[PDB]
Amino acid sequence: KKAVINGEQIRSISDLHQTLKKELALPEYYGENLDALWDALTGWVEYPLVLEWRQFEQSKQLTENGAESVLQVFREAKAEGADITIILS
Amino acid sequence: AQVINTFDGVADYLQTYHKLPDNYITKSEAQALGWVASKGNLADVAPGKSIGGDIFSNREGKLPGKSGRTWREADINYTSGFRNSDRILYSSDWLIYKTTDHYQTFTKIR
Repeated sequence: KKAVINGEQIRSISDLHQTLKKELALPEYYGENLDALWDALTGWVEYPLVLEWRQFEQSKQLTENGAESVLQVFREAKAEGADITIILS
Repeated sequence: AQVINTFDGVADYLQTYHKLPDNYITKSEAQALGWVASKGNLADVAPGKSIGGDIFSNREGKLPGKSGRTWREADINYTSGFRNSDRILYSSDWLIYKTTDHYQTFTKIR
């Protein structure tokens, strides 16, 4: 329903997927990768969903293009029809 | 009406008929029938059905890409309840891969 990401606390691409695993109540088998995220956002997660990504820039640093690629999946899922609200702060 | 949802049964079917078995429906269709993923009610609203056929964007690039080639995926071994971590991956030129660890790793089967 509601998911929060505290950017300043993300040290790796791993921290991010695991933070998402918890914040979105993903399946234990969650693949912790872009494809697994997409499949979870469109065949598992509950809606409506509100994702609040704080300190995005900071988290972008310690993850390379990872954060941006994760954000992209959320954006496409939304364009796909998923009721997702993204708050980039 | 005899469901085909195993890795080999589906692969054989994709290669022999170039389409998924009849027991498959896309996410949009399932939803059109009242499916709600978070409820894990697919079997309730669509008995004997499994999600399959949607375009697969191969976002990690682990599957072999090629201009003109589009990938699609389908659920394998699914019966009822919440979706598992098994998928079959097939290309427009009929290459077949599979994953059992939620898209972490893949194995070419055809």
